[PDB]
Amino acid sequence: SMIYAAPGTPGAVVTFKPRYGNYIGGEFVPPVKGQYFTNTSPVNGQPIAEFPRSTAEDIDKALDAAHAAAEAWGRTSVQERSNILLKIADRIEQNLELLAVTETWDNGKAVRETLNADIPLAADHFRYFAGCIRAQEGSAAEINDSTVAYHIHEPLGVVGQIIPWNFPLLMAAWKLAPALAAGNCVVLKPAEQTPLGICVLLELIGDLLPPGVLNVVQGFGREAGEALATSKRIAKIAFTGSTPVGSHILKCAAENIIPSTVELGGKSPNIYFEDIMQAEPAFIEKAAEGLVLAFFNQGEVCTCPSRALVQESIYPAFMEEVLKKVRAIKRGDPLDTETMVGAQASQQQYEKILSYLDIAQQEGAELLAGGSVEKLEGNLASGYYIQPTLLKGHNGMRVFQEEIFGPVVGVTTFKDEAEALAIANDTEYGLGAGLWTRDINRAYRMGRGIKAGRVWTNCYHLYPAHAAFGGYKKSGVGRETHKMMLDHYQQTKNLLVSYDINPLGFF
Amino acid sequence: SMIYAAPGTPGAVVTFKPRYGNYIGGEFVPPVKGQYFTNTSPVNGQPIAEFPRSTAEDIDKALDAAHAAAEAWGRTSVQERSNILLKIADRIEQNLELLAVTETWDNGKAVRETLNADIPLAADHFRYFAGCIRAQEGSAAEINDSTVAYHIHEPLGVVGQIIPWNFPLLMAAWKLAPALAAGNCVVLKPAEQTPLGICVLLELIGDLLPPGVLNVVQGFGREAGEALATSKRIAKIAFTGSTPVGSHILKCAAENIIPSTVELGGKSPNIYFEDIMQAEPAFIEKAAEGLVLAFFNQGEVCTCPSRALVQESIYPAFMEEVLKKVRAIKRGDPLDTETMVGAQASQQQYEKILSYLDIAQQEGAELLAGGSVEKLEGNLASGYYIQPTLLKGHNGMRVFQEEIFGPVVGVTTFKDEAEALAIANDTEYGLGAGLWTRDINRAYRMGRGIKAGRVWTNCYHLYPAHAAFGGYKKSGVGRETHKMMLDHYQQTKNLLVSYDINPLGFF
Repeated sequence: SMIYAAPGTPGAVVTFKPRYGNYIGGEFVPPVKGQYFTNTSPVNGQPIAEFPRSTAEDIDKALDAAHAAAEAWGRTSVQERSNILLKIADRIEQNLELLAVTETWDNGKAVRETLNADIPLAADHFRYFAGCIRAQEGSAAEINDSTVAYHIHEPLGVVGQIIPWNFPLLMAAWKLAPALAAGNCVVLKPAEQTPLGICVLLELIGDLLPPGVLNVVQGFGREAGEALATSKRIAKIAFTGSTPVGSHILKCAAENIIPSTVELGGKSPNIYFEDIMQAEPAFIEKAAEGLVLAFFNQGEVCTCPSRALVQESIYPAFMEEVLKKVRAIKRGDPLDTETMVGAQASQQQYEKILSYLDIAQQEGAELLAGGSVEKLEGNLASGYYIQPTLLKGHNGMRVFQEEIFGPVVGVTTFKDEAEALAIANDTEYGLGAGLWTRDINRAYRMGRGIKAGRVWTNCYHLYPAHAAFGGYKKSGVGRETHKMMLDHYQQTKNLLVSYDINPLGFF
Repeated sequence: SMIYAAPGTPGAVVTFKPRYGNYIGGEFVPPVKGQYFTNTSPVNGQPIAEFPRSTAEDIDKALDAAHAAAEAWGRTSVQERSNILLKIADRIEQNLELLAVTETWDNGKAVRETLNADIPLAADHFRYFAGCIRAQEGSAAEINDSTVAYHIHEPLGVVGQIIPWNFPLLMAAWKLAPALAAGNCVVLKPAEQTPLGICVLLELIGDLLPPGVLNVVQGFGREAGEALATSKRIAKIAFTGSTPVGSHILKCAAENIIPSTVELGGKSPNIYFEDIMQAEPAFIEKAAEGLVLAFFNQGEVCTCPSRALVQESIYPAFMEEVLKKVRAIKRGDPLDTETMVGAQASQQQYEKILSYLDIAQQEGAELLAGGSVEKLEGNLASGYYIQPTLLKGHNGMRVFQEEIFGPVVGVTTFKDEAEALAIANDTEYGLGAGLWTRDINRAYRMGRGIKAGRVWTNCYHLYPAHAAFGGYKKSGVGRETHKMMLDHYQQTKNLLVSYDINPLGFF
């Protein structure tokens, strides 16, 4: 351990400003209408700072800033843009404790996740895409002796990006790094629940970017987010969040015939076949861990393994390993590295999950662990903490069908491979899934039989760069965290060149 | 010279059936409601045959067939699917004369276009995509010693495709070849203006595919096309046609969160710099051809170069070579190989273009050639023929801005390169462009300066496989005629496999 002092107290690593503006054209400026909202820490509900309640007039200032710099930025050489993303990565590493403490206070999640996952993965994402842009190549092929097709990657120009609250800085990196590597200017709209981290990041890296290349407008999704999603001045929209707003985003994109990438929600089935109980005892632990991992980021993960599928024959013996670890979760101060499960992100998310616990009970869901509030002492009492919940039921329940987006896992049993496949795909989502078995053939079949974008095999919650992350079905369109991302933030210009100086006989 | 006899006459290569059904589950079937519309030849206005006026009940029957065959088809090995497409291509070559005459009779375009471009290019698309599926590879990268990322291309399953009338069979190949190569079953809705070609193609090639793999539903866009475009049972929609309907496809696709690709319309600028007048006499002539090439397929091409941009200094001398060819256009029987410009596709198309000529005169657009009907003798009088029109005006006119989709070219002058590029990009479209210059550096600048998906340089109207074809701006989303499409007809399955046992210390 290490127990970081609360921000702005003696020994604190960071003290936040009382008021933050938007970042437009290389500067922090007030909103046009001078309107502000108050943000609060979910760790304890105490005030943090105010941030602009920006209106459509602020989007257009950033769009003016982005467009002015678009021509020069898209022209900056591959080497130079890459080096800039390398400089951003270093800046992220150098301030690991400051960034993680800011994220944890803003988001509420345990600090040990921000130190070991969010911030290091964020730095690497800039490292990864700076690297991939040096290797990217267009194509040149001979159609014949006198006809050559050339394909040249070109940036789209100005792109709108809206990121959610459950990984504010890491979701920013998921989108800023490839779009910037591709030579685009960005208008970025952070979640009104978690605006603080991006501001602190911009204070650290702003000088590394040309003016107007990265503009960040704070505000609300139905104000700033709406003005951004319908902007006729963006060449592409990108959105991560809840399915109803995504469906709308794709409609906003449809009206203007612009590319769109949307990553939405999921109901991830975590599948444990019977042979795992016959593996080494250490493997058994990793699998039981892989189920408790559903409480990672307090279950506020779009690929949260919120559906546990365990084969009947091993269910009695396996859950006994799972429950040993569920009871071992240390709760408490999120700035305490020992705390394994932090606060829910907001009061709205906290209340939404509590309504879902009650809904589980009316459908006969048997409570196996948790199921209510966790009343932590001290300043924590005003925070938003819920107990890790393990529920046993059947896939046809509402709690097995709808994304809760909290530390709640449904458990059910299955008989054979075919039914395991049937329960896994009997969802409208298809973002993630877990699969635990040692039969090489079973691992492959289920791996391809499941209709999910990612199948973690004998692990869970690994989000490395260089692995495509995206949804089937209603889970979304497009892939992230992989070099294929670059094709989403660029268009292919085909130069079809004839070197013959005579006509083709049509005249 | 050679004059193919009209279908059903002595010596004709083809005699059409009086009534055709849909093709579903390996059979030709009537519509459920037994309702038919009459198809007529645009060469002469005379009836051809009756075709199903299919309703949503016909859309859903074919979707029932596609899903039944979806699992077995998607599992067929790369080798087997490839070989099947090679046999389809051969079947098209073996019947080159028969199908091309069908195209000409159904669509109206000159036979020499169906013989020398459309039909061979369709055959090559199947040869091309059979080839690209043999080369396709997923990815395999080690994230570390015990973490390996796999990406596996997987077919989307059942896909809807809707094609227009201006290249009935060739647009069929543009969509059928990659989707079938990718392992999808297809429900295809052809333009009710040109239903005949698909049927004749299916009578020749249907047997090569398992029942329910290729299903074609004939009907009207707002009836059958609507039922298909809004189907909950397709994993992707694919559509080529008019821009307002494209946005709607993108709306309906948004409703169900499915990937979408749309080719839309264009107003393609053909730019002629002054140095061409200093090249060899053969180059000059090829350039004059490239402007007259706008009358290819009667100007009924989404990338038709209907906007000619000529540098002021050479305008008088260049246009006289261009005018030399415009006057030399042979007209007559579309089945006459010597006939260079055929009939418009429909009566609505014939009158829609005439409405734009009326508008052109009232806007001060100066007539340099054509401008009225093409009054052909014999039975051709009941056909739909319009004169090749060269108009002089300025880019701000309506005829220079809006898609006419006919044998109409606007001609304008410019002073310098900067003005040439500015006029080139003063359009809402971005499908195609032409560029004529011998300065290697000027060719590159404008080549990347134009905001169109394709810039033909010192050529025009080459549509080879292995060259990306797709739109900027309101011209569309996605690319065609290139192997990069396969990712539009497949989904990436990421298997993230850990080979380390024991737990990772979390939870």
